[PDB]
This record gives sequence, C-alpha cells and structure tokens, in this order.
Amino acid sequence: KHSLPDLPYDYGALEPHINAQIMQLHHSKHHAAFVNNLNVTEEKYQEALAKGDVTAQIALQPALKFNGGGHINHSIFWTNLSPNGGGEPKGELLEAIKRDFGSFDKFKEKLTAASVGVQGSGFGWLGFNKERGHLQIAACPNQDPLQGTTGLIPLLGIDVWEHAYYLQYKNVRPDYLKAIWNVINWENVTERYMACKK
Amino acid sequence: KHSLPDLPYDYGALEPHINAQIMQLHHSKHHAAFVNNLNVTEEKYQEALAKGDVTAQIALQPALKFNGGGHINHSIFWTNLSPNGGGEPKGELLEAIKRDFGSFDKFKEKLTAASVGVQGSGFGWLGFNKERGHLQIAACPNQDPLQGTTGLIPLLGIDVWEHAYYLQYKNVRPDYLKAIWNVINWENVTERYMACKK
Amino acid sequence: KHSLPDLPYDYGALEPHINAQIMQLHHSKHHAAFVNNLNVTEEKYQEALAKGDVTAQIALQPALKFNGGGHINHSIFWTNLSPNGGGEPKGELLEAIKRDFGSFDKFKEKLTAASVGVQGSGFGWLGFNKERGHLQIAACPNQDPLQGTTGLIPLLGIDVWEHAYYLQYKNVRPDYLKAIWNVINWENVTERYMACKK
Amino acid sequence: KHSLPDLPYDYGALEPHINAQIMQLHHSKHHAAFVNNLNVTEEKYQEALAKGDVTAQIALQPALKFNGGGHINHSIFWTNLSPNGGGEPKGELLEAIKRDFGSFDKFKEKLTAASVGVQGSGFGWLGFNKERGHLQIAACPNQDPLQGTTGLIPLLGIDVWEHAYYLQYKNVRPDYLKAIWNVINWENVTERYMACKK
Ligand SMILES: [Mn+2]
Ligand SMILES: [Mn+2]
Ligand SMILES: [Mn+2]
Ligand SMILES: [Mn+2]
Repeated sequence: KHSLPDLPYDYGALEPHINAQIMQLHHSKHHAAFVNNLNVTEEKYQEALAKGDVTAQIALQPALKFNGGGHINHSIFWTNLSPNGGGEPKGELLEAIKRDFGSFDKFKEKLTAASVGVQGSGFGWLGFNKERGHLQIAACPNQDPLQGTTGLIPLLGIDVWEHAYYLQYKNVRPDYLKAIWNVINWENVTERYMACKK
Repeated sequence: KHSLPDLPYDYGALEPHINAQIMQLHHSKHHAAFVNNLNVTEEKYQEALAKGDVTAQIALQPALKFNGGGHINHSIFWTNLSPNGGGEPKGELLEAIKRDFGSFDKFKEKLTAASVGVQGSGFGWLGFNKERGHLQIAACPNQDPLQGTTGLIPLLGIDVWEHAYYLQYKNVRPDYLKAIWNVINWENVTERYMACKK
Repeated sequence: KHSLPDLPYDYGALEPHINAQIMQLHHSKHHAAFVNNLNVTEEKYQEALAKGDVTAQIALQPALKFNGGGHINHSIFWTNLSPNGGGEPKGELLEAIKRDFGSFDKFKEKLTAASVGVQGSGFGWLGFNKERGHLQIAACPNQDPLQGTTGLIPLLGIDVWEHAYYLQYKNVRPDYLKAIWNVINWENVTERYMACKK
Repeated sequence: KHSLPDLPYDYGALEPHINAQIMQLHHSKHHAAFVNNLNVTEEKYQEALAKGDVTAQIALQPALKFNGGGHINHSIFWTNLSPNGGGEPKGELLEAIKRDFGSFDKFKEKLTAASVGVQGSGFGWLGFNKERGHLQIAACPNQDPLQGTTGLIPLLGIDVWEHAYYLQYKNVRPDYLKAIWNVINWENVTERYMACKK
C-alpha cells in the first residue's frame, strides 16, 4: 500500500514563484488521487495476475501507468523544490552540466525548451544515462515516468501540466518556467546524481 | 488564412456555469494562439511542399495537428454552448439519444464518463458515425480533432483540458462537467446532426 | 504458466488459401515465442508487484502487452479458421451481420478495408459491443488485443502482420484477404457471438 | 514530384546475406509504392491547403508520414549497403563509435539490440545528435523517419519490417541482423557522418 509523502515544506514555502493555493491543491488533491487510485489498480492487477487473466492485466495498464507515474513523478517533484533553492549546483553536478550541455545557462535553455515544447500535459526532465555515463534531457507525456519509460534516471523534473501553474501564470507557461529556477533544490538533484555513480 | 471566430455571446453569458475569466482567457488567449500558429505552420508547410522537403513536412505535422485541431475543436466548442441552453434537446436528436444510449440520462453519464476518463489533456465528444448511421461517443487526446483522426462527425464537444475549468473548479473536473449541461446549445447540436442527413 | 494451444488442424489443412509453411512457422515459432516470453514477463511482474516497484511494473508493460496480446490474438486466430470453413454464417450471426452492416457482402468489404487499412503490423477485427448490443469492426496495431484495449469482444480476427501471408502472397495483402474468406470458421465465430448474449 | 531511386547495385549483389528475391521485391514493389503514394498524397495535400481544409490536411497526415517516411527510409537503406562493404568502418567514424559506444562490437550489440527490440514493424538507427555532437542509437516505428520525428540525422539504418528478411530468414530476425553486418557500406555511412561536420 502506497501513501502520500509529506511536503518537505509548507504550502507557502515557495512563494512568490509558486503561490500557496497551487502547492496545496497539487499535493493534497492531485497527488493524493494518484496514490488512492494506484493502490486500487495494484490490487486489481494482483487479482488478475493470479487468475492468469491477461486481458484484464492489459486493460489495467493505462490506469497503472497513469497513477503510478503520477505517484513517482510527484514524489520526485516535491524534493526537486525548496524555499532555500535556486542558484547553480556545485561540484560534480555543475561540472557534469558543463561537460554535457556546455554551460549551466545553455542547460537551462535546453530544459526550458523541452518543458515548453510539451504539447498537452507532461514533464520536462534532466536525467542520467547510466549506459552512456552522461546527463540527458527528455520530455514525457501525461504521467509517463522517466525511468519506467526511457531507462534514464530522474534527477530534476519540471511539471508542465496546467494545474502546476495556471492559477498564477494562466496561459503564460514561459513565466512559470522562468520562475521555478528560483526554487530548484540543487541539493537534492546533486544527491540523485551522485547516487547514479556509486 | 484562418481567423479567430467571435463568440456568439459575451464572456459572462455562461455564468455561473463557466465564469467570464475562463471564457475570456480561453478565447482571447488559447484559441487566438491556435489561429496564429495554425497560419504560420500552414505557410511553412507550403514552402516545404514546394521544395519537396518531406522531412520538413513531417517535422511540421505535430504543430499542424495541434494548432489545426485546436482551431477546429474550439470553433465548435463555442457554438456548443449558449446562455439560453441546457435541459434536454428537442426533436429527432433526443430520439437518437434514447435509441443509441438508452435515455438522455444514460447519455449524459457516458459522455461525462468519456470526459472524466481523459488522462491528461483532451476532449470528450458525441459524434455521428455516417457509416453506421448512428450516434457514437469518443474521446480525443490533446487537440486531435474528432473528424480528422476518427471520421466521426462532431456534434457536441466537451473541452476537458485543465484551462477549461481550473480557475473555477480547480481539480474537481466532475463539478465542471455537471455544470456544463446547463449551457449546452442543443439547437446547434441538432443543426450539426441534421447536417449528417442533408 | 501459459502453454501453446494445439492447432485444431494440420499445418496443411488450409491449403491452398494459406500454405503449410506459413501455418507451421506462424504457430510453432511466432506463437510459441509469445507464450515463452509471456510466462517470463508475468513472473517478473509478480516479483515487482510484491516489492512495490512501480517503475519496474511500468517498464514491463510493453513486453506484457506484446506477448500477452500475441498469445490472446493467435489463440483466437487458429479457431477462426477451418479447412471446412468458408461460406456465410447462418442464424442469428448472419441476421446480426445484416442488421449492423447491411449485408454479408458489405460486412466483408468493411472488415477487408479495416484489415487492408493497417499500416505496419496489426489485426482486423469483427467484435461485439456489449454496451451497444451490436457488432462492430475495429483495427488494432501490432499485438494489442481487442478486448484488453477496446472493451469489444473478439468474434473474428484477421492477422495482417507480414509473416501471416508474405511467403505466399508477398506484398499483395489484398490477395491474402480475398483468400482467407474461404477458411473462416463461421461455426466458431457463431459460438463466440452467441456467447455474448447469455 | 518524387522518383524511385535506382539501386547502386544489382538485385543479387548482396548474396548470400540478402538474396535477390528480397532485393527485387523490396525495391520494385515496396519502395515504388511509397513513391507513388507519396506523390498522390502530396498533391492531395496541396488541394487541401489551397482550400484551407484543416480536417482534410490532418486526415492525410498518416499517409504522408507513412509514404513520405517510407521513401526517406528506403532511399537511405539502399545506400547503407554494398557488395564491397562489411568489416569495420575506417577513419573518424570508427573512433566516434569507440568513444560513444565503447567499441565496435559493443556498438553492433546495441544497434542489433535496438533492431531486435522493435515489436512490430520498424527500423533501428545509428544517428548523429547535432545538439550533443555525438552518436546515438534509436528505433522508429513503422515508417516514421528518423530526422523528421526525432531530429537525429540518420547515418545507418536497418530495416526490420518482416518483408526485409522473411523470405530468407523466416522468423529468425537475429540471423538477418547478423548477416547484414557483412554488407554495410561504411563509406556511405562515413559520408553522412562527415556531413554533420560540414
Ligand atoms: Mn502535477
Ligand atoms: Mn481549451
Ligand atoms: Mn501473427
Ligand atoms: Mn522495407
């Protein structure tokens, strides 16, 4: 049974970049719905797996990918943010960033473009290619999780579903993108990156 | 050259069901963007076609369907609503509903279900299957237009992208679908239906 | 644990319509590969389901849908054929066919078109819409099974993957389609149809 | 207006790796069909564009990508093979391979894997990522062209549609991939690579 992870900060901890009403709705309603529905889908899949019912297994895949991805993506998103966040990463991460994208600034333009490039619902991701030994930017639709669908390890995710910025930025997604760089918890992204080495 | 069609009513004509802030943004911002992006992409397609650049034609397909479909979908959506609508449709349309979905209420549930069932951005539609000569409900992702990607003729469309309801209903998409039944322009839906019989 | 179902007839039982080399390869190699790989995927999913690993669950969905669909689709396909097959169905099925598509002949053109319309790998299907109480034709890509992905109940399936006709018909898929109507086991399709009533 | 390009060799020039019957059918039937369907669809798109019919433009997109991509993909495929190829590439290309994939053998495994991994119809590609300035392997479904749908520049493409090998290797797709390494036209692949450095 999955559960809703608490927010490492208060709903208002990210103001003014991301107002309090968003954080509250996003975490308590949207994220909670994924967990609730994820646990239900898993129970039904467990049942179908025992009865050897492949047709039921398959029919349940959309619900599983959507709610599971939703749970995975958001669990990561909350940690990718911090009221103390902002600025540039330090050490190996910054070095890797320079090594793969050129400069921290070009990295930003690339991740911002990948995030702005999403038509419909989705996420923009900075990941790690274990196979290639280097960073990599990618975009996923709806709630498709990065690792489950691309093999890449998630380091930083930017939610560009409309519920993530509309109440404050309306249709101007570029402003939300310009604003979130101020709350990026590079401390956590560095953690995940370092984890990719071991 | 495509143009933004004026609404058949004022931004506040659908209160309290769909507020004026949503209507103004939806039309003047979202839809207007589709129009311009549609025109630009079309012109870009004209240059690629003339130069026989198939790679460019193909790279342009996502924008064409997204902005083209966006223009098609919302143009229909505005006509599907009315400050003097709601209730049950009159004439043959209602009989088709009774015949193809059992009853008006059962019809509302199915379209509401098809609408609530969109994971991510999309539209729920009541269309006409010319081949079978009867009504048929379907859901389309993002801005994919009903007829261009399915052949069914659009009769009634329900925009379930988060920008269609978030400012008013937040995450409660079912509250938005419940309210919209009050402003359905049955007259226009009947017109479209009869057209599939011209 | 799934197993490879025996063929209701010998590999040459469908000549000349579908030669023996196809039937043998199709059943013993292609179909057998699905079963082998399906059982493996299910074991891995069972493991991931216990560890609460959603990322692994999701990553395994493509393998599960492809091999499970492959196992479901082909198990049905073998029964949809018969050396004694051919002709038109009788009783309720024929009646339903006339009622939903007009005539047996128009039904054929529709199923043939849906089958010819498949770009890439896939199947053409005649199914039953439990909700609507009537027949319905649809097409599925690759090994996506009918019921698991559309809710429709499979009655007759026509495999249009290239391995199903290339050795004999090469690129002329229309000849394979024209030929298979001679081996359609209407007795089995009638069975599945009647099952949809109960 | 598009035309079927002549092969740089005779239908039997690739024996025993890819037999003459496959080469003749692949080129004279499959590819030729893409060309004509591409030209017809393009002309149909011209009429829809002129009449500003967005629904028609969109309904035509599947044929355009399928026949357009089919023409793009096979035109490249013919140039990727040679009766005087095989072995290891010479010059910078090989060094890039060593650098991006570890070694030539490791490169073959990854592309062979990406190729065997296509479920249904598709292509396995070795492309160049201009943004990152390095090699990158990717797989594309059906006839979706590499550059038009991913931005990567095609260097080497391996057709894994069943018509590319069935008449000779039957279901044993791995035997076909193993054999094709003997006719890779490294000279052409190097040319394409250097072009991403012009
Ligand atoms: Mn979100
Ligand atoms: Mn909208
Ligand atoms: Mn098959
Ligand atoms: Mn081919």
